[PDB]
Amino acid sequence: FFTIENTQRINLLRTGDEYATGTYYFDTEPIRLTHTWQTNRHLGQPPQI
Amino acid sequence: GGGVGVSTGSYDNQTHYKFLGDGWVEITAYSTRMVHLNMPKSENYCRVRVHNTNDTGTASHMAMDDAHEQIWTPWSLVDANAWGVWFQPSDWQYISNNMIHINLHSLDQELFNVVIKTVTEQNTGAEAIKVYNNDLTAAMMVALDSNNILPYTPAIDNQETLGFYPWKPTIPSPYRYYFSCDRNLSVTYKDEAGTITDTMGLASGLNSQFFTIENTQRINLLRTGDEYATGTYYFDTEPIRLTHTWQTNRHLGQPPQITELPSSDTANATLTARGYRSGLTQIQGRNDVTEATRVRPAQVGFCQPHDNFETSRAGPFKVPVVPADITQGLDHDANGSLRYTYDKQHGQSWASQNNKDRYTWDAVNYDSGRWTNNCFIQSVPFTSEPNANQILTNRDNLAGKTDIHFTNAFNSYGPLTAFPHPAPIYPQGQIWDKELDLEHKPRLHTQAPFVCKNNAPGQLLVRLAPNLTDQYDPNSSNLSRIVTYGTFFWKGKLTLKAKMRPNATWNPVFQISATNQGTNDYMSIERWLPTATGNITNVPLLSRPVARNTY
Repeated sequence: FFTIENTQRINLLRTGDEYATGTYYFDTEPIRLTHTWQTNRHLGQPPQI
Repeated sequence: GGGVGVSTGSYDNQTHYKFLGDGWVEITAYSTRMVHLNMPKSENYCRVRVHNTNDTGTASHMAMDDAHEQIWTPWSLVDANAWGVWFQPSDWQYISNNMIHINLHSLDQELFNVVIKTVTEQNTGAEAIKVYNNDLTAAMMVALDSNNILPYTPAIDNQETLGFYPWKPTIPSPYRYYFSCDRNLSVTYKDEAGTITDTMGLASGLNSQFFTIENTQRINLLRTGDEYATGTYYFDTEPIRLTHTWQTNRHLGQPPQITELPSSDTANATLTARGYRSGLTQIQGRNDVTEATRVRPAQVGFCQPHDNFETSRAGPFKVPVVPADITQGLDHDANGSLRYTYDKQHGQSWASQNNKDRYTWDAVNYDSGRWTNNCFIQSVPFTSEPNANQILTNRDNLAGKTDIHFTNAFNSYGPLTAFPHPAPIYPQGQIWDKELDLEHKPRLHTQAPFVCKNNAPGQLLVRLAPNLTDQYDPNSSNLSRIVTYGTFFWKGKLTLKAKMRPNATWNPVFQISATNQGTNDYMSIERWLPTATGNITNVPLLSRPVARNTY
């Protein structure tokens, strides 16, 4: 059982106040934007006609 | 310098060894061939399809479907990748016997002494005679793909790689690659009433890729005095182990303690009664420890779906199966033993009348095999002496089918599974391969020991620049041109890293050794020697002779 008040620091913002999160930097692997059409049966060298 | 009448290269096929320190060896393999290149049979690209109405039209023949779609090119590729190209049989023996692991380092390639000639016919009276003479001004196009833009197309798949014999000339493999036709095909058994769809789809706007050598790459023009040299390509790969593992899942860990040493050499030792034995097992509700049910660190090898055919848009295909030992059950398919078909250039024998020569490679690494008929699953809660209903035996029928058993569809692969990486094959084996561009990648490719992490070595493409007659109509459907062929030398250098094996064993290790003729064993030396007429045969050598301790 977790409680927000016990867990963390709370900022109190009135009308003149503003809050700014720091810069968070991701560590992640890029993802590929191009699809693959090539089946298991399209792999390798085709037979010779 | 260079020019006509001055040769641009040298011929070195010999293999060298050098010892860098303790146990380390740098193996530098030179190989050289004379290559015979013919003018391409069509000057332009073609998109062709093979579709079997005869084979797949009849029911149940699905396994033999050849239907696909390919882009035929005028270009031809010089493919240096097989083990049989680089080494002679003795060098393979020396490496297989003495070294624990080996790894690829660099690859170099060169083309030199280009010679283009032309053919004329005369006088056609009586019998024609063909006159051959040089074109000194003719050229040959040469393009290397460094960036692997074009579809990667190993020639060894069809056994089209450069020949394995230094003194015989060899030919390039004509370059071609797949294209996506989206086949549809339906499943039937041997004699069945119904219809079979057996259709192929129209070209796809999403999936269609058409590549051209000229648009893609830079082409060098080589005349007789010119020579071409590939830079040094450096492999990034993981070494492979040259020593086989015998050690099964049931040989792992500490053996039980015997009560006492046997009295005589015939007598068997005895163990503490299984009721009183101390150990660790995952079976519940029974107080026993027995050598079969005790806990082992990991699973060695795994049961596999075998002779299963999965079908995506392309068509039905058999999924690969990792090579593993064939158990005494002799069953090859469940353990995925490779079977090669190859021609006289790469193998076979010049005396053989057959079109091809075929060999089944039964895997070494005796640890990972699976006897299929003796595998069984037992009901829970566990019981000794299960009645028929408490045990799953291979002999029983699955889904009411006679020859289909659970071991066909059963898959054991899991987190606890460990298996050795399969082994190279001296003739007909593929040295390296390119890794698929998918994000989630297989742990190993099945045929090739080495897989280039980032960028594979480039493909080397050659063709003869066309010789045109006096009359050339760019709009004509047919193109007349001067009959032309050429020859050139290919030279390459493959450096390796390897390490000598330590031997801690008392007894003699197994080794690859020639044997006298007249006994029928596989190693009879006659097979590595020429015949009277020069017929020579080159057969697969066993690899990994030396045993290893897994755990």
